[PDB]
Amino acid sequence: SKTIRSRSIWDDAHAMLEKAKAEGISTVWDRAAEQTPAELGTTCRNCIMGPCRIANRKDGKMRLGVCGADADVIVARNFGRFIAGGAAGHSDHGRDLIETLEAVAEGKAPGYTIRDVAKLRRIAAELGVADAATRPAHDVAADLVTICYNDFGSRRNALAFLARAPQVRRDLWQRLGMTPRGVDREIAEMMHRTHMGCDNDHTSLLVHAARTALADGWGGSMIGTELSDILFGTPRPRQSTVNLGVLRKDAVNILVHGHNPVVSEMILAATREPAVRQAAQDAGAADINVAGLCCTGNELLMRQGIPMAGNHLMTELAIVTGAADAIVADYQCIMPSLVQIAACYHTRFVTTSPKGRFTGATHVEVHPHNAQERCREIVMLAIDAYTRRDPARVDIPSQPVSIMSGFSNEAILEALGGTPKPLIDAVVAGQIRGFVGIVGCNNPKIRQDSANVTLTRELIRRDIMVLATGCVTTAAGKAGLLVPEAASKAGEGLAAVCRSLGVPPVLHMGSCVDNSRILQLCALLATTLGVDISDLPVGASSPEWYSEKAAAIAMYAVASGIPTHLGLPPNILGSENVTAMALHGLQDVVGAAFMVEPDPVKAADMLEAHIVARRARLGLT
Amino acid sequence: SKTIRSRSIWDDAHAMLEKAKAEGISTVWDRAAEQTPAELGTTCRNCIMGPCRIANRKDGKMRLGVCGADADVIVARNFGRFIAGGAAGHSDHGRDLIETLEAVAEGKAPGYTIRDVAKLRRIAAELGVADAATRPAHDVAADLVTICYNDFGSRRNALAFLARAPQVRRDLWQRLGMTPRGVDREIAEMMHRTHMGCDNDHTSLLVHAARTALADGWGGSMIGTELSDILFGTPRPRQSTVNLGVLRKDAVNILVHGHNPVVSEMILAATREPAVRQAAQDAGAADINVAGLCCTGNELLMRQGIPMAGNHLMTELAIVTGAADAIVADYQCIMPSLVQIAACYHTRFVTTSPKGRFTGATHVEVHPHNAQERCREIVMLAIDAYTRRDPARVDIPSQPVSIMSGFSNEAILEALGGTPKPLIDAVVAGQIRGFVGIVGCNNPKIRQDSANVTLTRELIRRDIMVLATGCVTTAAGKAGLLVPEAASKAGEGLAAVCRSLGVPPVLHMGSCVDNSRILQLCALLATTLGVDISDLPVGASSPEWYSEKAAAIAMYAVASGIPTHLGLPPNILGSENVTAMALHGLQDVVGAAFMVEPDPVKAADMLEAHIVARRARLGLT
Ligand code: SF4
Ligand code: SF4
Repeated sequence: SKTIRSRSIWDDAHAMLEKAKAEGISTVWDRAAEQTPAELGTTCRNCIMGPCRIANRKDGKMRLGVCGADADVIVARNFGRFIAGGAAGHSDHGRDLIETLEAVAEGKAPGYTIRDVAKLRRIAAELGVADAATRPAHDVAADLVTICYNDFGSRRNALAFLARAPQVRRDLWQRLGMTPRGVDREIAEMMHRTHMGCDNDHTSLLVHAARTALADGWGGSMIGTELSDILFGTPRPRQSTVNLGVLRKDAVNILVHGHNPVVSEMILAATREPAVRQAAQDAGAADINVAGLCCTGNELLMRQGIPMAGNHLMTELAIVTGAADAIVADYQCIMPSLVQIAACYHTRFVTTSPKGRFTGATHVEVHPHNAQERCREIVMLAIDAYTRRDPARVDIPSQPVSIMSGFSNEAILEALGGTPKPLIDAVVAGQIRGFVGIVGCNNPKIRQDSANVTLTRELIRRDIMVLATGCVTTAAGKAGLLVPEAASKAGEGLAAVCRSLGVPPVLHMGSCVDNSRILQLCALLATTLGVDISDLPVGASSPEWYSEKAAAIAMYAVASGIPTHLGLPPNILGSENVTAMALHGLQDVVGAAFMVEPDPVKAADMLEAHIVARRARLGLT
Repeated sequence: SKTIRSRSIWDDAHAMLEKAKAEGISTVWDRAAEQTPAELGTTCRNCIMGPCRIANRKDGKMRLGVCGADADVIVARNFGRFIAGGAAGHSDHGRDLIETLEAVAEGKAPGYTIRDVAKLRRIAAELGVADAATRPAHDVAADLVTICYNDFGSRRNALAFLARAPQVRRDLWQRLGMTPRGVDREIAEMMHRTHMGCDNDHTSLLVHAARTALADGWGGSMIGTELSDILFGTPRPRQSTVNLGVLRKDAVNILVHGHNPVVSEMILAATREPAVRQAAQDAGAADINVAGLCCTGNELLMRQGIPMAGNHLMTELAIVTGAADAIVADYQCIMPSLVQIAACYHTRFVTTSPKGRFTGATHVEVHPHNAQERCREIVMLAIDAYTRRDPARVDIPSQPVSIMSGFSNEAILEALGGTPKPLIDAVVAGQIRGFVGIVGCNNPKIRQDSANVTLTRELIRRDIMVLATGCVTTAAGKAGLLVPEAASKAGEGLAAVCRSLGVPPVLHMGSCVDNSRILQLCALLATTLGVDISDLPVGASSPEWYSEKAAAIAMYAVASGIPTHLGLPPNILGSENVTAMALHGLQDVVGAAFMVEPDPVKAADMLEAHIVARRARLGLT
């Protein structure tokens, strides 16, 4: 009920921003307003002959760096390191899941099992494990771990999951020098290329940026997605709820934050132990309430139906409620300001990873061999914090909103009858004109979820099915769009298909790493049709992205032949040639390009224009 | 004979800077003067919630980033990415040498052999190859390649060459979480840690920075050094010459630039073919003159006695001579301004690597399977450029200066009688008070080689033997310090030892990657003495460093227990805690620390003060 309303579209955010304003708590929006004044990407710090800056000064000076690099090279090198940082996040995510499966195969991970033995055999046989369908599971698991570790090596010509792509798409990557060879190798070669006096050509630098992101989507992310299903079960459609109202004043509230489900799944298992449940009652709690934040919340939402408290810009406001008893975090997108805001209350801020360290946090390092023991200790710290909660400062806003989740590729095919042919024929008729994966973050520079939900409504109204992943899940869920009754907000053709299957017009497909499910579905549809991915009526969008990670997702979507839209532009506008390559040049190279547009309705026209063109290229109506 | 004399201390540089000034050619010093105005390291660009800047403004604003990161985290994350970029350069260097040995073992590299079969067996047996001393060589080579590739993997607990370090040093790394596990893995985890909301603790970020650089020195660099000896021969002491006078007006001048000897060794072999030599005579050339630049020149200097034309800030002035007929470059430290300056003349600028691309250059991509064929084509392009040379613009300055090179650890031990005991007893007596490895680059912010040669004279005068690598070789060589007669410029004790062995007081130990030879020697002396590397009277210095690569070398020297001096400071002064950790905090952790001092005489006192303290700790005189 102030200028706070210009920061978010949701009521629970307005209620907590007013509560933070009264209690004198600075939020991300406050710090974003101070850092309002390097956005052109024409500043280089790669060596101490600089730092250099490229300008169009009237004197003609500062046109080149000290080494002689121009604006094209400097912008390309900064952009490549931007993509590499995003690929490195998904790289360690998949690597931690590889190490967890190996620990299960060796019997050294108490509490972890192989939840989906059927998927273990199918994935292993697909990647080349001999007799994967009939050998003992732990032996099959060990061979799959070897293949995955070799993709984090330096001897392969191409990643294992790259075989899912159509043949014409693989033959295109090979001719371009774009085929990803190793998940860690392409990250290291990107840092090598952007060193002084190495790669000084903006075209080859951008080609390697696509190759690095392809090592993310078809490598690190896809390995992380498929091993999570093997270790924790393949997600199936199920109902749950979102927004801050999922917190309970009468229960211990444990907020899991981060990305890796290896930690959050064992936290949930610890809260269900009888001795731990009894201890929560001794503290006077009716139950232990686990709620999810960001991607690790998407993980528990897809496989366990655990309610989600919020997304990126909601994590601070979740502690302002005064009901957060513990924040369990591993790594990625955990703003360090959470530690200071948790100090204002009783909230116990716990970190679990050697990579996710925070100055002033309670560190309980979790590993596969002691996860079951350490997570029990973590839940006890939450129960203890419940005893010290300040009752006069608890104000859980709003009421929870119903959602439906768990739409993996296996679940989508099961609703279709085990075959993509019903989905194809619906696209042939003209009921579903195309698919668009809406993915990405929030960003304080844009009213929270305003562009995410707007584009989602515009697309489903034009008979375009939306595949939601990442923090957009919270945006779509709180808009009432993740239920089968949301078909009334879709066009006539899409609504008829949704009511036939009992599914919503927006399918939740998981966390950010689960964007590999979209690649898997796009590769499966292009394979059955016999065409390239650049021929399918597909699209991708990140209207409110912020991280290096979303840029890497957008990059490997473009490199795979999916026209990708970005709300805010990357720090590349200081070079017209790099800008012309990203926006127009890539269209000839890989069959897709980036789209920068802050207007979500206009972006719906551009996404639909690409889709109708690809429908024409298929000779469809 | 102007203010040009304030840019370099050498006559050949003054002659070419005057020649470039007359011909209207802008040099690095010209571009350095324009970029005189991010040096504090308190600017962050890791996401598009920023870019943010940390300041001490009177209003108290801009103290944190949009995510809430303070000055400690931002400076630490920028410094970690700085170290990672340097480690990535040595990583790809070692990886290309692994791929070359594998191609030799498979018989798919025409022109390449195993030059040092004896060293192949010793290295392989050291790293764990079974029956490495008696099995066929190509089978032994294949097993060694497997071990090296696994160090570029993600399954090891520690790199293979880490066994050379003393046990107490390895046990120190393991307790600190500093043990390097994989060359590419530590680079990827550094980019993951520096993502938003991952590692937000300046201590753990710096600990991983040391671990990343240790993966360089004991991993990428050491693999690259030892495989180069296996493929091209172990260097032995030999005489050669330096400075621009090594170019011949009566011969075809081929300037090899970059780092990888896989390319420059085959260029040299092509210039010695009879049909190619005959073609140079047909063009009117008396011979084909190959000269080295930067580290690839150090490679050919150590193993072939090929004269060196110059170092970093000499590469542009080498083309101004008008006698450069071809520049053959692979990657690293090849300033893109060379392409424009070569265009001013007849010089043919050739690139050979997929990673080292330059807009406007003649690209002849070289690989092990076609190196012998492509390099012959490259030399023919140089002979052709000799026919188009402008005679009125050729002015080769100065006269060549004699040097002695090829002092590997194997050559040092051979001069000592096959045992380090003569070297130890000389340090016990007080003749050689300590060893200091002078390494690093040039930097336009400092008068060229003024601090490099000054410190070299100060150290040898105080009876401290200097081990020279990298671009400091050109500085020491042109100062007449790389000959046995230079003992007259050393103290009484050091001069007596040098005249006994017939060696100079400054030992040339190779290129930048050959800094692993210094680690190998420091580990060997600490092992025979039974103490830690932090107990040996050793030191390291980079008075005129510029690259991410020298910072990684300085970092893994500190992490190995060697007090390291830097002329210019890294971009870390915006955080006192990070500065206090690098300068003082690391002394308690790893037994050494960084030393920032622009005064070379003062740095000689600080290096000697550390050495005399370690001599006292050993109870020596
Ligand atoms: S790499 Fe070149 S442009 Fe970048 S800081 Fe160094 S000299 Fe300047
Ligand atoms: S990571 Fe934090 S400090 Fe860096 S640009 Fe993003 S919001 Fe600013």
